[PDB]
Amino acid sequence: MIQRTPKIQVYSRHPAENGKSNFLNCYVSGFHPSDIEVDLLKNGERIEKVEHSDLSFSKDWSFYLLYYTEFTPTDEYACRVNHVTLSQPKIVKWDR
Amino acid sequence: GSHSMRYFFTSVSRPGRGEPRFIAVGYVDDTQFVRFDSDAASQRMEPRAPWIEQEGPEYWDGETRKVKAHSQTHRVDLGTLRGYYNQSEAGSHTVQRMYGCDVGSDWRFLRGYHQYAYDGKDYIALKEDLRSWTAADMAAQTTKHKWEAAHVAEQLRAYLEGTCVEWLRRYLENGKETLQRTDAPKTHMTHHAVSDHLRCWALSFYPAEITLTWDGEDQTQDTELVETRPAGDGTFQKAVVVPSGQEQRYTCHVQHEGLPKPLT
Amino acid sequence: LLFGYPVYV
Amino acid sequence: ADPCLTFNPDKCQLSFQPDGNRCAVLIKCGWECQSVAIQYKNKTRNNTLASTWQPGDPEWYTVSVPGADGFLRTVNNTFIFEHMCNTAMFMSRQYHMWPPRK
Repeated sequence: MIQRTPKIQVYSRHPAENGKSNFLNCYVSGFHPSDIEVDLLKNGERIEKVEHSDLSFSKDWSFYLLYYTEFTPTDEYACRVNHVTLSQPKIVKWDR
Repeated sequence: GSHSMRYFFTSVSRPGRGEPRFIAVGYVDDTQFVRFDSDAASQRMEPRAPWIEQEGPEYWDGETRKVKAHSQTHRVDLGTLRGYYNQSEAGSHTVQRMYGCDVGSDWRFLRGYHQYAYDGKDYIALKEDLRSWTAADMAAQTTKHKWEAAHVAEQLRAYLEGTCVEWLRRYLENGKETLQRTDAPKTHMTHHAVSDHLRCWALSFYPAEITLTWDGEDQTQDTELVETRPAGDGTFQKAVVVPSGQEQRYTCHVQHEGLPKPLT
Repeated sequence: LLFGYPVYV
Repeated sequence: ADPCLTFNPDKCQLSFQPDGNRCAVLIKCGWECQSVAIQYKNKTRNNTLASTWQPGDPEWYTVSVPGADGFLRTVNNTFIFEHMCNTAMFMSRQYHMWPPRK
């Protein structure tokens, strides 16, 4: 019955190097409830072949999830994430 | 060795979508152990860590019955809790759980824990003692009375000590090779200015627990507290701006378990 | 490893 | 049928996996047999063993198995971890976190 604002985050498992393989990681945390729909984007729309982590809820019952995929850093990379705190989207980008 | 952790349970009442879904997850330190999901293709619990796969079907078949049991007690408990507050069955509510132990450097029993959660935050938690509970609602009292009658606290205390702990050490010795590592975080030092008139971070560490102190001054406004983050492999990762000629007296102090010395 | 008695609220 | 008099666990399957920038080794033999002891380095672990491989670490492992005479015989098997820890730990090479030093 209570809503808490989710903190969303696109970043890299390893420091990005031009042409070197890596993982895209969208880490979302602090939210409640756990109904969260996130999609990793690139330039337009492509990667619905997203892999996710399993649901957990930290220390103060605030959930945290990590959605990941494999890529090579170069092209834009962001995360569109919908939560129930508000019904207006959020697109957090991977800004080095 | 300042290393021990917990088990997590999540049950979500679906918007009239039949039966709740249930997530059983486990952990030793920041290293996760077991994976159960009720809408998973496997009605068994899966090992995602390799060093729990040294356990036989005696441990798997005997732990897949128990998690189903947890899913059932959850799926009934939510029916109760929503049944006795003020809800509609078209509604969707959430119940999250906790029980477990920690251990010190002598690997001996550090105090254990056990807490529950309704939609909100804290519902019922085992207090930092043995027989007791901490409740702050009204239904909380009736159910904690229900646990005062069943003599739950001590029968759970006999698990917090002697069952969670020896299994914890058993895990620490069967995965000794993967928990020898106090991965020290590697630092750089960068700058960026936008107006004519920085960054404190850690990159590769095994326990997530790190303090990153940012001269004799205290703060309240300038730093943005950020959460510690998974680097997706078992490692974790973790800013302040000042006038362009005066970012040159401060340093960032770091204390980590794998850091014998705090870094200037 | 898991807690073995069915706890109910 | 019979599980444990068979002289067949020579091929005890093994898998490699990246866990915290080290090559995690998992030697899985049969769980249909007790006393089939698996040994890798200086660690002995029943039917299934889990350790790590780094340059210098062993590339053989011992399997202790009782025979039809009731007597146990230990058999040395050579499987190269240098050929599966270099492949599993590939992204850790580009970023200089493996070998375990630095």
